[PDB]
Amino acid sequence: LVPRGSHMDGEKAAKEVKLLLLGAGESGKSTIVKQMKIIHEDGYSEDECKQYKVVVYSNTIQSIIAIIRAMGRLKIDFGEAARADDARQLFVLAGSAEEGVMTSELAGVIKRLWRDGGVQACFSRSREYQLNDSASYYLNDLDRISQTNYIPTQQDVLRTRVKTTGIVETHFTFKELYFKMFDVGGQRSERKKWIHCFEGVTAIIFCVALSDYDLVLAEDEEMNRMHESMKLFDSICNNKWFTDTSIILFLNKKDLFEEKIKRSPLTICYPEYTGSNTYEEAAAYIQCQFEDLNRRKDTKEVYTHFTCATDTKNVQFVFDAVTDVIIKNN
Amino acid sequence: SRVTWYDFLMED
Ligand SMILES: Nc1nc2c(ncn2[C@@H]2O[C@H](COP(=O)(O)OP(=O)(O)O)[C@@H](O)[C@H]2O)c(=O)[nH]1
Repeated sequence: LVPRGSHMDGEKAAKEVKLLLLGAGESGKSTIVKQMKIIHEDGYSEDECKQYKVVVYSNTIQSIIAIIRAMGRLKIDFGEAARADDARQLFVLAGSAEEGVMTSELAGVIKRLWRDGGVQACFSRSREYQLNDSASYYLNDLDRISQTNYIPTQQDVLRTRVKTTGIVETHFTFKELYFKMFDVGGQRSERKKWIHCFEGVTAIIFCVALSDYDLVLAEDEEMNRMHESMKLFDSICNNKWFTDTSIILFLNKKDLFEEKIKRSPLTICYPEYTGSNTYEEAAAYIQCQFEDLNRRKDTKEVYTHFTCATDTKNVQFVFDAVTDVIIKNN
Repeated sequence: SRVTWYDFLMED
């Protein structure tokens, strides 16, 4: 009889990293959670992907409906009058794919609408109704996603937009560190829950949608999205809870920002900006706008990264650097 | 009552 050894068996306890994802809606937080799942975890199994079929269809239909309604609000006519009929059917059949089944009729409606010239004229002005950034992804792949045998690919799942009700968490192991990553939205909660959420936080990743710089304001909004995010990041940087915390800034959606900066002047967001409307200088200006909100720059540093949260390779690289920083400060 | 995390942080 050989007495059994210790349960640990010579293994040390893993160091735990409490990481908080913060940022305004649509900044890329949940996309980063899903990227963590893809990179440092199992990925997504077919039983997991089949679950997102209904979500893919719902996001597609909601996006095309948002564009169609925007057309009515913006006084944009259809390129071909026939499309009106299609539009009507889209509202009749909007709930047809709740069973995960997109009928051929609905697919034809969406295809004929997405083809129209007026619908594309409205899509190009998407900034006037804050269209979500996954619309074109699904709509341009309509032929593929419409098939009956269709199962969402991993990139299809990254692009889904899901409503968050409770505690969105993911866990993984990276560089012998146990990461507890919590996605924190804008929901209202009890103060004790916030105290528990902000206690012992090792790192914060604050996500900022650069491409939100030119979006119109919704009614009763006191300021544009970029300035809302600047307000949030100010409160984050200069708070007592996070004096110990590593503050990381993900200037996300750089791929969309690069295409936008050509057509849309940064002055829409920052009227004082006198620089050029190029990717490099506008990006530097936004970076400095957020960084200068740090009112204790000597004692505390802000680690800034430009990211495309939907690009798994870029996210992997950036998170490797982020983890190096976390280790350095521990 | 219930409050967003931003308003919670700024309460101080
Ligand atoms: N082209 C592009 N789209 C992105 C990027 N990051 C997020 N998106 C999309 O923007 C939408 C909102 O992103 P999400 O992670 O859900 O923001 P959240 O509300 O903070 O969770 C989603 O459709 C994402 O797929 C990016 O870096 N580049």
